[PDB]
Amino acid sequence: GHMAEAWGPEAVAEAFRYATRWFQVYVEELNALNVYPVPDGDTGTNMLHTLEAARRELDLADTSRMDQVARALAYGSLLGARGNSGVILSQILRGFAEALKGKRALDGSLLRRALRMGAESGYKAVMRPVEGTILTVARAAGEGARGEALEEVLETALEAAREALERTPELLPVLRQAGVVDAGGAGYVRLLEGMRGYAL
Ligand SMILES: Nc1ncnc2c1ncn2[C@@H]1O[C@H](COP(=O)(O)OP(=O)(O)O)[C@@H](O)[C@H]1O
Ligand SMILES: [Mg+2]
Ligand SMILES: [Mg+2]
Repeated sequence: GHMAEAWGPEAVAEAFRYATRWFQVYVEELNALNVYPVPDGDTGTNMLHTLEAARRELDLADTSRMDQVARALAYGSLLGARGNSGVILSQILRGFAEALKGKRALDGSLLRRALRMGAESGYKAVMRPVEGTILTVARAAGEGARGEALEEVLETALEAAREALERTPELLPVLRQAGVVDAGGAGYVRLLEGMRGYAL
């Protein structure tokens, strides 16, 4: 039977495929926001290449098993990771995959755990983390994910992420001086937005 408020392994794979297709519209905007640590206009391109490599790996895997979906997500994202945002994103996805290992379906409760473990894995991966960044936005999303149904969890996680994103120039002066929010954190918002679109 269908679980209504839970994704099977095939649906989890489709969610990330959907989110990848969603992401491409926002690439040019993310590039133009990129001021930290250097303004070289590539955050959107870097994050998209990371996502696209995860999708290529999922297409080669047996997405009927949750442990194979998790393996493809971590392994693909690492190889395709580009730049600081891509490396961090790949390690966020590795923590997300870790929460999926040993589980048969992704429900609201596991999605909270996955978002929280993703943020911690991304934080541990950076040698010297800085706040006002993708790390701050990813952590807020996991902390603010509430509810039992997927849709409520994604909605509350997204709202907490958008709220943290607006506060990034308050924490990082280079963002305030340039009048932008963090490009990496904005990319993570767009990724959560795509996931909500799949679940809606
Ligand atoms: N030390 C750090 N701590 C937290 N986040 C970081 C750090 N360094 C970079 N980032 C994230 O990476 C984003 C920049 O991504 P990107 O442009 O791909 O990096 P690069 O400088 O390699 O081009 C920033 O907006 C920030 O969110
Ligand atoms: Mg850059
Ligand atoms: Mg660069």
